[PDB]
Amino acid sequence: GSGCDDKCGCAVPCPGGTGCRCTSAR
Ligand SMILES: [Zn+2]
Ligand SMILES: [Zn+2]
Repeated sequence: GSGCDDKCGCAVPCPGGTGCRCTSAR
């Protein structure tokens, strides 16, 4: 959880949908 940082391949805040590499969608 705990939102995200760029270290995780996500902007701050996380994009949400828009290319977010944190969920089963590949
Ligand atoms: Zn992330
Ligand atoms: Zn993310």
